[PDB]
Amino acid sequence: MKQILDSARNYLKNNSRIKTASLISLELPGSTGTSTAFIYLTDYFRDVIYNGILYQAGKVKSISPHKQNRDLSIGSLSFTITGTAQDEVLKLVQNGVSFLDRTVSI
Amino acid sequence: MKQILDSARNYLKNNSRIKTASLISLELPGSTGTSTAFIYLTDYFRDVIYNGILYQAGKVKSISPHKQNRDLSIGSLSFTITGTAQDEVLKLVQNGVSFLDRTVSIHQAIITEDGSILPVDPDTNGPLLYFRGRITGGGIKDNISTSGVGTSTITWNCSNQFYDFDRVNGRYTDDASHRGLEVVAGQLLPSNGAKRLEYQEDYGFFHANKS
Amino acid sequence: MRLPDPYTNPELSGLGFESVNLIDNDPVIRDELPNGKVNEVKVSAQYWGINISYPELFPDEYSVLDAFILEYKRTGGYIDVILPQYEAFRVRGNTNLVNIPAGQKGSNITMDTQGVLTGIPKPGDLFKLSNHPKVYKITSFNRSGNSWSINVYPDLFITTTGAEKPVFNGILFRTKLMNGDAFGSTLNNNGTYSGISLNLRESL
Amino acid sequence: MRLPDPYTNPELSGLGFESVNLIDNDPVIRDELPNGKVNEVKVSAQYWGINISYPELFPDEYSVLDAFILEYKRTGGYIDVILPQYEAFRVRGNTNLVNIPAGQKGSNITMDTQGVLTGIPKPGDLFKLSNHPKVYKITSFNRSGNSWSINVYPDLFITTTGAEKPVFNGILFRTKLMNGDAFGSTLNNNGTYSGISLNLRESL
Amino acid sequence: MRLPDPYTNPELSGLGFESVNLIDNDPVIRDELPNGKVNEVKVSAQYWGINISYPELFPDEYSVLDAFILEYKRTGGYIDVILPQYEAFRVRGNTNLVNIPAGQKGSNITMDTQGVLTGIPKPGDLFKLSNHPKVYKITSFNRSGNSWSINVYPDLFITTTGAEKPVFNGILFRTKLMNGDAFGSTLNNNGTYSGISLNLRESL
Amino acid sequence: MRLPDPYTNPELSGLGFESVNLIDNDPVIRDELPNGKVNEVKVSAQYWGINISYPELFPDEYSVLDAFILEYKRTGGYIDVILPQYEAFRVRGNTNLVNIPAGQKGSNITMDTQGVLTGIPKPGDLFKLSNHPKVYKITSFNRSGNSWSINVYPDLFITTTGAEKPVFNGILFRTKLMNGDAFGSTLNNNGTYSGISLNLRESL
Amino acid sequence: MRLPDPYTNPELSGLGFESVNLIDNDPVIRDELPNGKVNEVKVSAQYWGINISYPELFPDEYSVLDAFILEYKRTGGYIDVILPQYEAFRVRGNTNLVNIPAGQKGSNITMDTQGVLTGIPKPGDLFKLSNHPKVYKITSFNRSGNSWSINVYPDLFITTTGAEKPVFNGILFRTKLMNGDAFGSTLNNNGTYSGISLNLRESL
Amino acid sequence: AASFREFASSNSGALRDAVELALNENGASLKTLGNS
Amino acid sequence: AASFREFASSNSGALRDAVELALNENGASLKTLGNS
Amino acid sequence: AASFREFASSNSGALRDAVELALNENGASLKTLGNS
Amino acid sequence: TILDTSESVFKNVQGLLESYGGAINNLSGQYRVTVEKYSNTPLEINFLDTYGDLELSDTTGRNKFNSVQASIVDPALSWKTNSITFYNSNYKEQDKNLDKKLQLS
Repeated sequence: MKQILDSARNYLKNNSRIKTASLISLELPGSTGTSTAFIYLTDYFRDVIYNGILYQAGKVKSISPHKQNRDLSIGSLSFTITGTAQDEVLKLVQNGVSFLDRTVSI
Repeated sequence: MKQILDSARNYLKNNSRIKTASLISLELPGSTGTSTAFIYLTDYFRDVIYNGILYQAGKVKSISPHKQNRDLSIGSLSFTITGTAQDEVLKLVQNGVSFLDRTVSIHQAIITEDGSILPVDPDTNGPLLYFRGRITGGGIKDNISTSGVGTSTITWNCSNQFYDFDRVNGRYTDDASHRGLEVVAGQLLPSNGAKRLEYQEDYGFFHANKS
Repeated sequence: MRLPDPYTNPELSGLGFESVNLIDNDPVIRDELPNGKVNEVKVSAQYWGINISYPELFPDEYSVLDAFILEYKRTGGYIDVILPQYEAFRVRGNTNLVNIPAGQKGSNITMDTQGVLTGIPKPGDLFKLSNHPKVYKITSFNRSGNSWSINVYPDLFITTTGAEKPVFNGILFRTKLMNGDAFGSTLNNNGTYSGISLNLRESL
Repeated sequence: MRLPDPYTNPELSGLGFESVNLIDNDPVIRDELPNGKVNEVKVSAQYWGINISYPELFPDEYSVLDAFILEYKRTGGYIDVILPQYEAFRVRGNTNLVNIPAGQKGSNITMDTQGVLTGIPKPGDLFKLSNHPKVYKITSFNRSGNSWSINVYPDLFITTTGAEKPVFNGILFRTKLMNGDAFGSTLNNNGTYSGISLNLRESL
Repeated sequence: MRLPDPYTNPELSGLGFESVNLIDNDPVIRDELPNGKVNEVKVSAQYWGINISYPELFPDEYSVLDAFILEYKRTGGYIDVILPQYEAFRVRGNTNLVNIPAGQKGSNITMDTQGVLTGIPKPGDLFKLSNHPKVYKITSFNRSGNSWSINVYPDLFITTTGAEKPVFNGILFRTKLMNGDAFGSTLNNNGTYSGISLNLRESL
Repeated sequence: MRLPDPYTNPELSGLGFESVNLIDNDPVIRDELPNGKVNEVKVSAQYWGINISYPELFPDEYSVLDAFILEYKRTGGYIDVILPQYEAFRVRGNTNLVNIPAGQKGSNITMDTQGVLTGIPKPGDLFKLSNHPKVYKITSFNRSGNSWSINVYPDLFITTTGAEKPVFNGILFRTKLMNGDAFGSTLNNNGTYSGISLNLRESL
Repeated sequence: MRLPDPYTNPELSGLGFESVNLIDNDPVIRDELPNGKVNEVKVSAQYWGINISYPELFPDEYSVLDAFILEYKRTGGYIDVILPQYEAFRVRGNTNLVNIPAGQKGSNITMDTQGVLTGIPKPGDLFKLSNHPKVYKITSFNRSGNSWSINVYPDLFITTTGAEKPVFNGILFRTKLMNGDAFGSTLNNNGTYSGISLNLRESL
Repeated sequence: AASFREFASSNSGALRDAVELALNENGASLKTLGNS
Repeated sequence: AASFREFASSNSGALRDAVELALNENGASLKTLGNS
Repeated sequence: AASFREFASSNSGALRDAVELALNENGASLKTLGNS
Repeated sequence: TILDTSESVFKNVQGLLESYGGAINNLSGQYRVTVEKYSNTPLEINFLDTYGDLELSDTTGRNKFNSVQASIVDPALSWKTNSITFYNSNYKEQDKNLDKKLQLS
């Protein structure tokens, strides 16, 4: 267990309608040099600022559940973004890209 | 083939509506001593007497089909009893229970219009057996909807004697295994683990490992 | 614990069933053979289902109904029901003087009426055993003087102990409310409740 | 927040209910045994459902209701409501002087009125305890001098602390709205809205 | 790029909406807990849907409609819509002199009206921010002299930069035609087109 | 082959359309973003659908239509059709003298009339290029002296070679039949066929 | 083995078909390409389906119908059908003097009429080859003196041996009763049978 | 078919359970693959 | 999902058949597990 | 059931995919059978 | 521990964890390790906190045992193998005398 701060426990215990934002920090694929850009996204219905970093809104569509158990596993996830955003398609389909490691945090 | 008595064959050939009762003889789980109770049940719509043993009615809900073929298999069954019968839940959920072996038998009875059981098996001149074996496990499922009816059910799972194809049951040359040693109060002793009581005497294999 | 009715409450005549539906349920498994035989196997009990409908209701008689139904829900008891179409007293006498021999089972009863009873049952009469809530229906009847016999449907749910007595009159079904888990009443601005109906299934 | 109504805004004469439908929801596990027995077990909370239909609305009163509902959505609070037909008084007095012994549990309440109360409740009246939002229905009442005994449905959610006070009048249900995700309104050519209706649920 | 209407084209009165339906869509995920709590979580935007229906149309006004709709399809722009029921000018003055402080966010706005405005908003008024196409709805309003505050639904889609100005009048929804992928008109031998209807969803 | 009609066989007076339904089909990928944006992308061809209903037919005219349709099936050709309501003339002249610059692309066409044409097309008129089967609709027109500019929907399937000629009158759609696998006709007792109808599709 | 009818049995006029439905079945597999082409592939035979309905029937004519249908079922033969709407004798002469050359195949027939025949076929006439039960339909016809040619739908199911002869008159469909596996007649207390209908599919 | 691919991939664990039931009935298991 | 678990466990043998069809097509079988 | 047998045998490849997904998640594959 | 580094890392880790019952997690994103424990202060929970769906399953037949042997490498045997084994009388009495041997290394 990780111990949450009890103010949150109380607020969640009381309030019946809750708002939640998922915030994605993502390393860009295909930096051919070791230096890489990052992009920041949210599924929330409008852009949101955190640590002064501004997270864009609207690209995300869904995020999978996430399962672990007492056995070792890869603990895989998926998440989906709209196929109409031309930039993201170009972000995949460049030939020179590699992303064998790129980091992600949610 | 087992040859049935031909009166039954004829009756079944004639009559278009048939009544059938399934009769379950069951060893109680969790007798901590070797002496065990039994319980007797039926799926039939009212209680029924056989060999003077009275079989209760209403707990049973269903019985699985039962398949065998030319290959060896565990020949497993399941059957289900209502999850609302508080006693049966308590019969599962006691902590001190074991049932690693408990026996079960399932007779199948044609019941005629006078409420007598028809003779079918010419050995016993009585009802057939549908199944016989040992308990292997069970489970409970409780579903509560937010609204409307939920359900509760108990399953028992049964199988033949091979229900653990991993079992190794040989003998091998080690004294503590042969005698059946266990540790008590700071020394070793022979105990029940010996495959027969006499073995506890037998200091055979005592030298084996170094030999 | 009778469902209130005009006989119990003639002032509240709206409680008279507008129409009633009696259903036999005889769960059976059946198949049709290519040689044109039919074969069927019986398991599980027969049971009587009943459906009831009511007209528009005024608030007083409605409150009497709710005061009953909620008492039933709180207590977890049973609902007793009368069924007027069978209310005929064609058999009478000292019913509790009759002797039923023990060990009768299956669908035929024989009785020593000891010459006590007067009148006779008819096919389609209701019939009940004094020590058990089940309701049976007469298929057929015969006399041999004081001895009677009756063949009865469904098959008997018990073996006779010899303490039973027949009951030809005032048979009430014992039932509970399978509809009851989502019960509720519309109230229209006429000041009158509407849309009430009941589905009942006997229970033993 | 209190739902607006002809008590709070008597000038909005259209704003009363054209019909209501107070439904009991009582989730159970039910099972049907082959011997014909029906078993029922009470698990999880009983909860009142309420369906309401309004008459046709003029735009002003509609806009008032619309703003109320949006303010509820924004706050995430609870909708409070009083049924008028139950609102009709029977008991009156200083309920603050009634004293309820602690530790009462199960569907029977007793209390000492000290003689302060006047009249008596009828079966089918509403009842509430001042410290908890649940509402109960009176299945029956018994007096003995100034002591009262009441049988209520459902059973009490909580043991009496001994600090409760009863409330027989002005009982408010606390509720949550099930339509809210797709609510929408049609302006009829004659200049009215129609079909405006709510499926409310209690929440505890 | 207004949808043509009698105010723009009084000669073509058939273009007056026969009836209009305004729907809130508030996508939400919800569950009911066995203890009778209700719990709900919000994600994704609220949006306004609108449905429009038209009567029989003559060829001229129809051609004007098609000449609009095909221009929209070719350009890929937006459809602007007026909504007559909210056309009231209860607030007026030099709107562009008002100061909104930056960094207001969430559902409450406060303004310095500088004493400029005259009149007041009402619950159910429409409200819009000058630099953003969204349409909000007033839940509530307060004064403290020149300072105003309003609580508004849905929640704000932007943080205030301090350049915004309020807009109380002439609010047009900006929308596009979700029905439009299979659009088409029946022509009857009366010489009149029929069966036209539009489903619109705001878009930003 | 040209569909028979009251222009080609004026004596078959019943053979005209009782109703038509010219539908636009415009396949798109649509996606709805949580920020409320709606995105649309145009991919694959736009194609005209046409539903036609005939009045009741006498047997002779029916047999003529039947033979035509079977001859179409046998050949595997295309069905050519002209809509009469668009057929009404506006422009006239020697279209062969119009000259279209090559390399025009996108939804705007310009041309030099040399002053030869008379009148001007209206919005909602049909338009076609002589070397390709597609038909377009005029969203708007602009004159400048003898040069014309036209905005058409859909966008051009092909770049202008510079050898096209425009065609404003007698425009024929080229189509294929979707019912053909199960077509069938009921002889009414009065001696007429009824419900005869066609779901045509353009094909390119 | 004709289906009995008024021409065979004018006394039993009720046997006149109330209305008849003739369906072409042309099983085909088809797709729509994103460039707006349509592509289709043909396999399996075309076949004619027919549906027949009858009015109320009196017992005599009904018995005549059953006496036919059961004879068909027992024998396993075929049902021959006439179709009155095509009963016109517009072509006549010594049909059995015509020469059809061998090796004609596909959908065009050419004949030497040797100047024998008088009159001409029309589009929509029925046509049949003397040695095969199929019924074809005339799409088109031409003359070159004694030589005739006809293009015919569906495509020919056989290669000509040179022994064939055309048959312009008295064409009967050969069919069997796909409905027949659950056939049966309601009898009403009027003493009249009702609800009869037949679904037929040609068979070769 | 494609819908069934999507569904099955979304519900993969239940299929593995059913396969293990059959193989256990005959007396075998996939875990041999895990070690192998 | 749970209904699909219940169904699949009730119909396990057909899944094993389908898997054996695929693996036989490539040239392999589960029986190697039986011996292994 | 029989319809489900027919369907599953007609769609066998997707089941094999789903099984490989589960086993890959734990870190195993049927290809060991291919070599074995 | 001795590790052959030619074994794939996943499998080496799995065997290492298995040696002491540990398990690892990346819920909450940080890599975490949680051994099994008897805890004096567990988190209390009641059925009514849940969504109310509950299932219990019990698999005694395969999984249960009443006697064991284990094998190890022992320097007192020159790093030959040693084979510890013992029975449990009480468990064998609670079972109906059916002997069933757990194998370990």
